[PDB]
Amino acid sequence: NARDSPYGLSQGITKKN
Amino acid sequence: DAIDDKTWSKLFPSIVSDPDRSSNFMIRAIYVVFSAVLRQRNILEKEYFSKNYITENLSCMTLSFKNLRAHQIAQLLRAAGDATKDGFLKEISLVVTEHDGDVEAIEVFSMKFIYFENGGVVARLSTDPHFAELAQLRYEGAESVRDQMVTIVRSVQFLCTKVLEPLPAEFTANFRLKYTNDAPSNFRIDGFDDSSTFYTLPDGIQSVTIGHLRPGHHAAHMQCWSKSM
Repeated sequence: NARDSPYGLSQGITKKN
Repeated sequence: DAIDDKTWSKLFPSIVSDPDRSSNFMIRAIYVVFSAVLRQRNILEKEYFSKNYITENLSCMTLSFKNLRAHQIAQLLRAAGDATKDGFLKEISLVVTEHDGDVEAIEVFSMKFIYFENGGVVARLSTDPHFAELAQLRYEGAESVRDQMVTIVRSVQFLCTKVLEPLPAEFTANFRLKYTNDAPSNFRIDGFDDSSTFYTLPDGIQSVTIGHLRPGHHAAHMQCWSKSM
């Protein structure tokens, strides 16, 4: 499958306070 | 040309001249450096990390493989680092944002790469600022590489502990990478989903150069953009 952009994002690490 | 150090051989290859070990060093570099940042900026708790040494006089905190969540993150970097083998990884960056997951960042730790055609002298393309400077940088042997690593890590620790203001109590940090132009369109790194946006920087943000890496056939340049400066 073709790729639209040259970018790749991972799962986030969040903190809430 | 190799490194004469047992402490060093615990984390990195003693040899960094040939294309495969040059790529291997970068893989270990990504892992070590970004682990240090995650700890030093307190994005993960100390439990995720284990104490390691680069040299006898220098300690760093590396993501522990015994913590399952830290092991998952370690594989993100391992997978990212693997794209350096065939020259498909342009930039990998730790991006800190207020909300998950905006385009505009608060804090960015960036590692940009440059590859070399053959023999490790000529820049490759693979692309199209510091690109110019980094391309002119020449391999000076493994001892120069060890110093570069030591420098980067001392600087990361110093930057995070004595220069930067602590991160806000609420944020979201994720790894965002950019594929080179050489990369196939079918090429995706395991753990990194497609996206139309990379990351952007506020106009007033301050940047500082953390360090460089120049093994046999690769080149890395690491910076830091943060409002915390």
